[PDB]
Amino acid sequence: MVKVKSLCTLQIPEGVTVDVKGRKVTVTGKRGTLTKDLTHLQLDLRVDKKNRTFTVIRWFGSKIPIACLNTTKAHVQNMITGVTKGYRFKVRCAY
RNA sequence: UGUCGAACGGCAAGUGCCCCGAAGCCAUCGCACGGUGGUUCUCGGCUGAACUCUAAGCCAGAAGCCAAUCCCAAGACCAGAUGCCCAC
Repeated sequence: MVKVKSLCTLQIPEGVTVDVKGRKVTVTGKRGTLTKDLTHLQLDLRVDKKNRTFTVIRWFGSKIPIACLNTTKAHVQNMITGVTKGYRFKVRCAY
């Protein structure tokens, strides 16, 4: 029924700094800044050191509690990347 | 037509009949007026986990509902505001 699988980790290099305050994430860089919200079941966001590691542990787990962990992993890396690299969007037409 | 002696003037015909008739009332027979904000689902879609719309994070919008304009109004008992004032 219920089990545990693993833990999720992200490294935070120079040029990017992440907080943990009110369990929310602040990521800044040298090309832009962005902050948002990533709450979910058993998903308590705690950043260990200021520039060491973004860790998000859950203690319970099932198909739904575990199909929601690594989406914050999909939504924390692009915080750290967009503040340094950024992704451009292009649009075309025809006539 | 009848009728007051006859005109004048009326009157009777439960308003004689007729033409016109203000006022009032009234006609899709006349006339005026009745084009507003959110919210969500269909849905186009975003990120991507475990590649796509959604499992969490999400814009967006027709109706829809919801208030609002509108009609009623505290037996919703208004410690709403306010005017005025007694005897004992």
